[PDB]
Amino acid sequence: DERFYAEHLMPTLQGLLDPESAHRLAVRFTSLGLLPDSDMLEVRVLGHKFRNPVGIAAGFDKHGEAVDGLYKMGFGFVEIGSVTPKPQEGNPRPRVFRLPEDQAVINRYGFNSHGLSVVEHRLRARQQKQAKLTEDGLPLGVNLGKNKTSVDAAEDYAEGVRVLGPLADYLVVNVSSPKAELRRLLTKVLQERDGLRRVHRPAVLVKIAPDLTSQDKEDIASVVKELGIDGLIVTNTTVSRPAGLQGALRSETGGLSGKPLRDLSTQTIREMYALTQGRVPIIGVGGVSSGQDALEKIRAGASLVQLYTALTFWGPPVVGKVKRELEALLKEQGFGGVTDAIGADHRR
Ligand SMILES: Cc1cc2nc3c(=O)[nH]c(=O)nc-3n(C[C@H](O)[C@H](O)[C@H](O)COP(=O)(O)O)c2cc1C
Ligand SMILES: Cc1c(C(=O)Nc2c(F)c(F)c(-c3ccccc3)c(F)c2F)c(O)nn1C
Ligand SMILES: O=C(O)c1cc(=O)[nH]c(=O)[nH]1
Ligand SMILES: [Cl-]
Ligand SMILES: [Cl-]
Ligand SMILES: [Cl-]
Repeated sequence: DERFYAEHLMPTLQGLLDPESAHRLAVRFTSLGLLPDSDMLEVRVLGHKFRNPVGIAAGFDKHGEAVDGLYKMGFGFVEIGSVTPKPQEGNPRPRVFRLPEDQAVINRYGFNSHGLSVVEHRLRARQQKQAKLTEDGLPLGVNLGKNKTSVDAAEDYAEGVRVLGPLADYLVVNVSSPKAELRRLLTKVLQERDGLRRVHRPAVLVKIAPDLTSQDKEDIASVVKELGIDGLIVTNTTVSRPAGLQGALRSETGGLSGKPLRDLSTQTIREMYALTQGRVPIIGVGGVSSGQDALEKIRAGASLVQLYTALTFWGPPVVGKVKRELEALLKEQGFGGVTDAIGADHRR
């Protein structure tokens, strides 16, 4: 199955369809269930149980259309979004580009979004089914964005907390799509979160870019610890273009994802974990396509990982591949389970 998808099915789909069409078709098949975990992999973090540490990253299911199909694919948690307060169309097409020679993607969707109300009703339609999933170790995250024309960014995020916070196990404030300002924004987000009833009160995480200065990262770490933010997601796509990219489309505007981002992300995880003294959970994301990629991020300080771009090259079988390879490496390196490996590089 893994070799069939990787060598025949996916490159044939890649040859027939532009990338955005292929993505919409993938969302449709996934939402319909048309698709091909040991105790070692279980993680307790963010007030929840995660049956395995491999999640689908924000951007694949922007509108909350495919959540149950994504669990069926084998992900330990699903993050939907980003969702903006009002519906908006995003940038003109084409707005996403494959770099097959680099195992990379560049995108400038621009927060195309069905908007909070539509996503609210979509998640309400399965709210009790989610409550059982979460209880069974399959939590749901909701990533919040802001409309293009908004004047008050904090009020857009506050709206998302009030509308989708009650349906989420965790919320993501994505201030990273391609110090006192951040403190102001996050104080307002956390106040809105704390005003939700306890059974409907999610964890709040901040998702950051890999393109931050050292000053930026220091200031983020300080605010996150000061305010009691529950976690970090590290990282979004990069607006850098590392030397060595071969794809003809490498100079398209947008955020770069996939293998060229991987170690830039891992190093950002490493720094943020050290700057927060290992006390702030990190979801690590960027260029994960194997168990080794996942364990490097875990050893660098991630309690959980996500992927997206690998799914677009290798198809659904990549999820089970990453999990199988991660379990094998954990045993080889003598860890009793994922939990013991979190942050392990910092104890050498
Ligand atoms: C097509 C595409 C769309 C994305 N949209 C978003 C988004 O709406 N919100 C967000 O926080 N990140 C989004 N991302 C970033 C991913 O969540 C992730 O941080 C990044 O792609 C690195 O992971 P990867 O290398 O495994 O793809 C998007 C990524 C891609 C490739
Ligand atoms: C976002 C994206 C995809 C994408 O998502 N492709 C894709 C996928 F991510 C899938 F997961 C499947 C799939 C295959 C079988 C069953 C269910 C889903 C698929 F066909 C796909 F094209 C792609 O090829 N390019 N870009 C930018
Ligand atoms: O354009 C988008 O919607 C988008 C792209 C991306 O790479 N990251 C993000 O947060 N939003
Ligand atoms: Cl459009
Ligand atoms: Cl393309
Ligand atoms: Cl509710």
